[PDB]
Amino acid sequence: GSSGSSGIPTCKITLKETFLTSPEELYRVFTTQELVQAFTHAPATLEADRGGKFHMVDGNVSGEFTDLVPEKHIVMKWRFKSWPEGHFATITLTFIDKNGETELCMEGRGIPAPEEERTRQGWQRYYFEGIKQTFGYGASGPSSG
Repeated sequence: GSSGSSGIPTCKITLKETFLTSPEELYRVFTTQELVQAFTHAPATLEADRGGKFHMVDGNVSGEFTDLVPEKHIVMKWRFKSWPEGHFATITLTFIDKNGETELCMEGRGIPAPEEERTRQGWQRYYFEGIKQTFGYGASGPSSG
């Protein structure tokens, strides 16, 4: 290329979707291996614990729990099985109460630009798209999100 820059480029994946379930509920689907292997239908290994390891997509997506707040928010790493060495993304999820639904505010920063698109493309497809249908925490009709 024309521009010269050292290191690897990255991007941010800010996804804000709502769920037709209470925080405490979704608070498990993300902190419960089993629940994960349900919406992922693939060999997933989740360990609810500060520093634990969460694997999904048949061992294609792994990470590590950095912070865990009571039905409040969750901060962990996110990456693919084809990502560079020691290269993860800091993802900080948040569960909000809307009196029936839960607004999951995902904030990922550090996703490889080269895999940026791919990431987001195959991020919710399993994260939400999977649960929304699996557990039935999805809505219908067009919204002004």
